[PDB]
Amino acid sequence: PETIAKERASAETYNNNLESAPILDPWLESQRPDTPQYQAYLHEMDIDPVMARIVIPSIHVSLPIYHGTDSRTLTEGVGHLFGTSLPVGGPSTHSVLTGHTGLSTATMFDNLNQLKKGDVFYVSSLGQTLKYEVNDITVVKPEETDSLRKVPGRDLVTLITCTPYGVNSHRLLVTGERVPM
Ligand SMILES: [Ca+2]
Ligand SMILES: [Ca+2]
Repeated sequence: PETIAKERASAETYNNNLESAPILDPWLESQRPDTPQYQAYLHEMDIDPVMARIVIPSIHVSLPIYHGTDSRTLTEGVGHLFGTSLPVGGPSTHSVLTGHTGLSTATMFDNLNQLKKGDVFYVSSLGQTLKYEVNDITVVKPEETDSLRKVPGRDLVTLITCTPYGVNSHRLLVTGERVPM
């Protein structure tokens, strides 16, 4: 501090050099990938072991966010989807945050299905709190991934979980859009 300013500018550079690609379901793969790009990614937002924090007050979710969506990570908190924008907000960014439903030994994102449009969440990281407002809710098949892609000149975050409870045949996608306070 403020070396947290360097970390943020690098994060924003990351988002801006981020190249559109296929984003696979978070639950397809259970292991950490092993690639040079993934290692490069591990270096972003790495001051603390927690990448960021999310609070969805109206469903009492207050959780840490970590790099990746391997099975160990999602047992520990909200996992961030490698391939999507880092959660530092800003333009032409779409950050995808992943959380279990049904783990039982931890609630995680069980109650994502109580959210509706106009509901609010906040993503804090690198000294800065981002307010998002929910403006799209949508159930979907695991392979149906198109809606996790960058939407240009928009600042979006999607919370994704499995649904329905105990069956996980689909995915629930709650998308919020950046709102200034
Ligand atoms: Ca760094
Ligand atoms: Ca995964």
